[PDB]
This record gives sequence, structure tokens and C-alpha cells, in this order.
Amino acid sequence: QVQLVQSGAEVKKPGASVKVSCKASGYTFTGYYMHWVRQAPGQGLEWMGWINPNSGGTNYAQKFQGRVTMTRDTSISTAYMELSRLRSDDTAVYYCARGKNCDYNWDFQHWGQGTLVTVSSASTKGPSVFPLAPSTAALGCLVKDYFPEPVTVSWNSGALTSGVHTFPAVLQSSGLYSLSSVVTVPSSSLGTQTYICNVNHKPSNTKVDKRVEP
Amino acid sequence: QVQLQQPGAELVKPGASVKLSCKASAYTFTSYWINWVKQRPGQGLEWIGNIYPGSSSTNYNEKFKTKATLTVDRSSRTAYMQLSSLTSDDSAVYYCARLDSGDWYYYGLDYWGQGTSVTVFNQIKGPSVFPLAPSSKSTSGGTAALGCLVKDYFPEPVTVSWNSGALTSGVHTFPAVLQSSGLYSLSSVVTVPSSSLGTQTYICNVNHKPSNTKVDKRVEP
Amino acid sequence: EIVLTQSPATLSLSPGERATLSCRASQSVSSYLAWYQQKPGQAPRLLIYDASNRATGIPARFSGSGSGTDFTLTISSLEPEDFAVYYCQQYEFFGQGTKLEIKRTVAAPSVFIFPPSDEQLKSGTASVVCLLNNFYPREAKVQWKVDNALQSGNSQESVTEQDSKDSTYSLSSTLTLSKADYEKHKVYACEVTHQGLSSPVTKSFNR
Amino acid sequence: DVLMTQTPLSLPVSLGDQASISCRSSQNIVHYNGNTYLEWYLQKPGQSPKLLIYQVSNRFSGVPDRFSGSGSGTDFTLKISRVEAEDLGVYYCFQGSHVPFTFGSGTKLEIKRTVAAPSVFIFPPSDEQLKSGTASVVCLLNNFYPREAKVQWKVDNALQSGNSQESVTEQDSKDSTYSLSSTLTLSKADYEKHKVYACEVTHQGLSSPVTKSFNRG
Ligand SMILES: [K+]
Ligand SMILES: [K+]
Ligand SMILES: [K+]
Repeated sequence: QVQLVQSGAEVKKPGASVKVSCKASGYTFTGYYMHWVRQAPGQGLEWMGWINPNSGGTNYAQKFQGRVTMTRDTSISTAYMELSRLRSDDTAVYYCARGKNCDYNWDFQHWGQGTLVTVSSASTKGPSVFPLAPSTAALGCLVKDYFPEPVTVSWNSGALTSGVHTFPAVLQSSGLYSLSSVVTVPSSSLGTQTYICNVNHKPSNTKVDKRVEP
Repeated sequence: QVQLQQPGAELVKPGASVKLSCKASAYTFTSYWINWVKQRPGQGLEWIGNIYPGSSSTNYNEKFKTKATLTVDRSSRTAYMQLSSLTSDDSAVYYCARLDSGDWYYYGLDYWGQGTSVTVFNQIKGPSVFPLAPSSKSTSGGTAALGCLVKDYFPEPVTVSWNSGALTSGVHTFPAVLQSSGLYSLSSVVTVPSSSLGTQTYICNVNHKPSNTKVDKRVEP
Repeated sequence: EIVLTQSPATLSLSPGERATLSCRASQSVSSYLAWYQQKPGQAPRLLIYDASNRATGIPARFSGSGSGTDFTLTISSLEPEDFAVYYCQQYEFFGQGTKLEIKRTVAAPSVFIFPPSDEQLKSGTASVVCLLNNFYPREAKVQWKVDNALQSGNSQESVTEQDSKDSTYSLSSTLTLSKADYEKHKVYACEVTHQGLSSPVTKSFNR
Repeated sequence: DVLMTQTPLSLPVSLGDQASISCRSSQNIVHYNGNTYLEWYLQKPGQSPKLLIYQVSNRFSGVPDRFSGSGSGTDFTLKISRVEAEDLGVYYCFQGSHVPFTFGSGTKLEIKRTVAAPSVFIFPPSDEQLKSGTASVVCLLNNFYPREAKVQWKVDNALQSGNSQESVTEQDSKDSTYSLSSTLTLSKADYEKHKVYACEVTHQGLSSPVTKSFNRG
């Protein structure tokens, strides 16, 4: 029952470093190379290197040589990937991946869940929630100037979910994320029913509710 | 029985194109990449590219990306390489060689054709054959050298033989030299007993096939 | 190095159709290749290894073929769960990917426009949102105009994923204006162009 | 491209002795699949190349024990244990881990033999050639070893330069000697201006520089 469990998400400043772990289970750790692959948001797959967990030998992708380090601890069957001199570009999900067979196999049948690493000069902040006024009509909330990802949106504590779109966050030149949640509702209940956004940002503990009206 | 076969030679003009071929056996055509390798006269081997016959997948050396185009004809199990906009620098021997397939190859270029000579000629000029005779004071009762000066010809090659092939031992036909002329010149020499000079005929047979020129020069003291 | 060229970049098909993806390994003499499927929020999943071998638990409608360094992944009778991104792979190299998308009937966007909140103006900045809702295909060009002044560089778009039920998209384009730049302006508009619109549609409000 | 630097370009070896050829890749040529694709090829004179060693140290079909390959990463060595005359040719290293494949410079194996001084012969220009307009004076150095030789033309005791062109045979496969020609080209006008024509040869095997001469007419 092969399993690869990675550490949790991270947030780092430029020039810093991050160390991701990958704990393996269900097979002889030393009998399979461990590879690392990342994926910048909305981008393709990018190989970073492998490590031979039985010897500690490594191969690093040309792109990252000089600021990437891969190690292991056979006792606890854990592989590590440290990425240093961090840049904004390095914002991505980092995966550990294991070949299907021994030695120099590149068929990645086993993957970790991934470890998101955000690299940014920004500091934690709470979102600025604003209403999207009705001119079928559309209601909505604007979650502005927040960091880091993620933020959740709910409408009326889950009472209203049909026709609800929470848009993928967008990173502004400020370095802060901003998204908008909208919902299409019949003009019938514009005056009858109330609408509010249960916006919540766990990192900065900002739970906020804004109600919308004409 | 051979696994790859190539024609002998091609005479071609600058700016033109030439299409070299490489006949393969079914055994090789089924499973091997077909590679082409350049060898300029006297220089080393240079890999051009290769092609997988089953798919016409191609790989190239960037230097030959525009010079060389690789194809195959499935019915004849023949690999082709077209060389475009020919120049003097494309004068060379081009080899065919197979490479095993798989998750990359494993052994290497284990079977080579015999190569096709390509000569790019702007002019066709036959040679002048002058005698290199042993002079007045050649030590009598010793060994003497005589030869033939094959001067001012273009393109290579010229074949030189002595007495229609009967005289081989000690023959030294030197590598051709390109002159400021832009023409080729060489000498073929042989050593013989001095006492044979008044008696035995010595003829150099110089053949320059580019101009279909056969010349027999008698070398007298 | 090896150069993997995956095609097509995007593929729009209906369920039950046959999808054909291609990958070309240039500058390589390897005749084997792997394919992966990736859905949003999850790691890639191995589909095919060694060009034609299926991985464990992969349905028989997934087939892989290779000839030389030319490879194809074929999906017969596309199931709804098969619409995702697909990657080829040789050694360390991954193809650019192929977004396999559900094709549905052209649907025009119901356009909505919102002026900046007044609380946002108490904060000191203004952002005007323009929404295109439930439309198909994904391609759409949105334009802003301040008092009939085609603006550029100060807009930001966001597009949802394809809806799992109706297979449409929604788009969020937000204009960020300085409160100093905004209140000193009259009429701002949002002009939408879409394949299911006869002519472009405009939505506006005076400040 | 991966560059393959091969050392030496010329390798004098005596029959029965060991020859060792070195090749270095500008990059690591260990492939993604774990194999190292370095091969050693031999091209005998007038023949097509043939594969000797494959994957650093493995002999190809029909390759005798005395050929051995060693190395790791970027540093590779070919060794011929007891060189034989039939081993004469040009040896090439080759990397196939990266496309484009690349060959080394080539190492010419030269057979080391005892010193052999040349016999020098001089030839005056054709009487037939002289009517054409040019005058070619050929000086021959025959069956010598080693190949290093100094040829100097002296026209009426005056040295020459920019006037000559040399040509040297490939090492003989049987006696391992070289032969060399030096041609002094000149106009008929210049040729008839002077009287004495001599080539002075310097060589290890010669006690002192040998000179051979003729007087015009
Ligand atoms: K043929
Ligand atoms: K044949
Ligand atoms: K044919």
C-alpha cells in the first residue's frame, strides 16, 4: 500500500529557503529513487531532480543547480527537498514522486499530495470585503487586497449555492490576492430575502460578513 | 549478404542537390535507426542525423539542419539523405550506419555501409603528366628513382599505376596538394635498379575519370 | 536536450467521442514514453507507461501507441471524468500539456456590471467589476471605456473552470481606478464580444 | 552539443607495447536510464569504421581481449594491451547519451620502428614542362622514420620560402616508414635566371644534413 505524504503548505520571503518533506510507506524506501516535480500555478510540470535513497546520490535539473538540495533519512523513510535563494517564480506546488520500478525508472506511478509554497515579499493581511450591488439579477461580494491564499466564500451559510461562482483569486501588482464571488438570483426575492457572504481567511483570522441590497 | 549498402560515388555541381541512398535489409529496416556520418578527406567522423524507418522520426545535428534532409522509402527499405546547396565543403565520404532501438539504444553503430564519395566540382580539368627522370649523375650500379608529375588537374581523384599495374613494389603516389592555382598536383615515384634504366620500359598510367582522361607517360633518362 | 512537443494544446470534444493526443520526442532515440492525467487540485496520474502499457486501474478506453519517437494517446468513448489535462513524459521532460475540454452548444454570456461600493470609496480606492456568466466557448474579449476612452493595462480577468453540470464558463474582469481618477469621470462601460453574440454587447452606468 | 576531447591526436607505439587513448566529454554523459553511452570506434586505412568497445568497458562481438575501455562520468580511456600491426588505424571515442551524437578528434595510432634515414633524390623540371612556362623541381625523401624532416631549397646558395609545397605518405602498413616530396614551383623566366638547384634534408637518422643538387643544363 504505497503512500507518499508531504508536509504542509509554506509561505516564504524572497531570498529565503524552504524544506519540503516526503514520507514514504508501504515499500522498501531504499529500493526506489525519489523524484521531485513542481508546477507553478496554471503551468506545466517541471522536473527538479532525483535522489537515490540507498546512496544519497543526486541528479538536479539544470535550472535549479546551486540552490536545490535533496537528502534522505532511511530510518524514517523520508526524503527532503530544500530550495534556497527563493524567488517569486518559485511559487508552485512541489510534488514528491516515485518510479514504478527500481533504479532508473521514470514512470511516476506514485505521487505525494503536493506541497504549495508561496514566495512573496508581502505580509499576511485580511481581505477587504465589498458588495456588488444589483443593478434575473446578480448579487456578489468583492474580496480585495488579501494575502496569502486561500480565502473561502459562502452565501447565506450554505443556503444558497446554485448559480454561485467564486472566481479564482488573482494576484495584483500590490502582491495581494483579490477575487470576487457572484450569484445569479431571481429578481423576485431581491426585496424578500437577504444575501450575505460568509468570507473567511484562516491565516489572518478574518471572518467577515457583508450583505447586499439595491 | 549485407545489412546496409551504399552506391560508390557521386559527381555534383555547386549549388545543386544530391540524394544519397542506403539500401537496408528487412532485419535492419525493422528495428534500427539509420544514421548518416560525414568524413571529409583526411579529417574525422561527423554525425549528421538519423531516422527511424518505421516512423520516419528524424534527429539532426543542428549544423546540418538545412543541409541535410532524411527520408526512407518503405517498399525498397532504402534510406535517403538529400544534401542541398552543395559547396566545396560538402565534398566527402558519407557513411550509412545502423543503431539499435529501445528505451534509447544499447550497443552503438555496429554496422556501417562502405560509404558514398561525393565530389563537388565547379570545373573539369584533366592533368598534365610530366616525367621525373633520373638525371645525368645518378650513382651507376645503385638504385635510381623515377616518377611522374601529374600537375594542374581538378577535381580529385587521379589514379596512377606503373606499367599497367605490373610495377607496384616501392611505388609511392603522394597525396595531392592544392596549389595557389586552385588546381591539384601530385607526383608518383618508384625506385628501381639503376642498371635497368637503359633497358626496361617505365610508364605511368594516369587516369582522371572526371574528364575521362587516360594518359600513359614514358619515363626515360 | 530532448524536446517534447505535445499537440493539440486544447481539445474540445463531446462525451462519447474519440480523443487523439500526440507527443513527439525530438532529439531523442527513445521509443518509450509515459502519459499522465491531471485534474484540478490533484497530482498527475500515470495512465500509460512504456508507450502502450496501461498503468494499474486504467480503463481499457485509454490506449497508447508509439512508432519511433512519435507517440499517440487515444481515448475511445470519452467519459465525463476523462476531461482534464494530459501530459506526455520522457525522462525529465514533460510536454506542454493538452487541456481536454467538453464541447457543448454555443452559449452567450449574460453580462452584468457593478459600480464601486461606497465603502470601498471610504477606503480610498475604486474597483468596477464586469461579469460574463454561463457562456461557451471560453474565448471572449472584454473591453473597458472611461467616458468612451478605451482603457488599457489597468484591468484584470479571472475565468472559472468549466462547469461540471452545464459545461460553461464565467469571467471576472475588474477595473481598478484611483478614487481620484474615478469620481472625476462620468460614464464607464464594459463591451463584451463572444461567438454567440450577433454584435458586441455593452453594459454601463453613470457614476 | 557535447564536445569530446581526445588525447593524443597521434600515438606512436612499438609493436607489443601498450597503447592508451584518452577521451573527455564536456558534460556528464551518463544517460537518464543509468547507462553511459561512450563507444570506441576504429577506422582502419581505406575501411569503414567498426565498433570496438561499447558502454565504456564492454567489448563488441569479435573484439579480442587486448582491447579494454575504462572510465566514469566524463573521463574515458581506451587501452590496447599488445599492439599489433593490424591494429593500425584511427581510433575515435563517441558519446551517444545526448543528441546530437558526437565523435572525438580521432587518435592516429603510429607504429614505432627503428630510425631510418631517408634516401634523397632530386629531379630537374621536365623539358616538356618548361615549354609550357612553369618549372617544377621535385626533391624526394624515401623510406624514412620518424616523420619529422626538414626540407630546404637553396637556389645558387640562396635559401627559399613561400616557394615550396610538401606532401607525405601515410605510414606504410608493412615497413612503417614515410616518404615525402617537396616541389619547388617557379616560372621558366626565374628558373633560367639561376644555375644551381639543391634541396638540403635534415633528419635524426642522418649524421649531418644531406644535400642533393643539379646544375641547370
Ligand atoms: K547500393
Ligand atoms: K542490401
Ligand atoms: K525506391
